[PDB]
Amino acid sequence: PGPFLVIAPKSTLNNWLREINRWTPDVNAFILQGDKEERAELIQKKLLGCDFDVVIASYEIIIREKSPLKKINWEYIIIDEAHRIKNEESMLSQVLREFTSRNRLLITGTPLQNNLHELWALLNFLLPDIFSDAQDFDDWFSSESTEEDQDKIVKQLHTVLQPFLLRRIKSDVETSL
DNA sequence: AACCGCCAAGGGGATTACTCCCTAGTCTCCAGGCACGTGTCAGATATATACATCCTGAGCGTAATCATGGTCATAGCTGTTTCC
Repeated sequence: PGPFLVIAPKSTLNNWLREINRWTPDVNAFILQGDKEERAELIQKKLLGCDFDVVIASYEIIIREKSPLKKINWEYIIIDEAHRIKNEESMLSQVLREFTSRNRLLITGTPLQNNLHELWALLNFLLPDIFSDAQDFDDWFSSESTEEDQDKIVKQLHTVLQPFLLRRIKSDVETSL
């Protein structure tokens, strides 16, 4: 049981704290909310005191709290609704390539929205030392064969990501019928 | 209610190529506009009167002030009454 970092949109920080209490009450988590002073007593007392397991913050708070969070090495950076990361220049991306966690569990509700460029934008922060490349990934696959429309080289895209990534749909396993 | 991040997409600023026709240089030409004489008029000049206007009281009005009277308040005196 160690240091954990999870991120939720402002509207959703209640739910994750609510569900963690309902299901596994043994984990120390905070909703890191409040004012500049009201975030401080969280910083020095509990966050600096290493008196927690997970920390629930918002999109901007981590940017507001980048410096007091670097000094704590993490286990995962749990990223719900990972849509702000679609842009590499979205400032949240440059604040997350700076933290040092052993694993980096990105989470989403919907997959990539528009482009292959976007796909490895999610993918490049997953295993950065492996790719370390931006346009190399792109012209390697050449955008679903945008010129020849072979639509068979897409199988190579699928074959790497199938044992590297997991999709399930509601229609298959209803759970709601 | 500013700040700051964020988000996508037209929008027009940039760049490249080209074409061309208008302005430049020359050159031929001439009358317009600038120097060059000249008279006449409208500003300058020189008084005289009409008039405005300021100045300082001629006087007049107005208020401020002192005078003056009346009136009321209070004090003093005495007459009345009651009590020993």
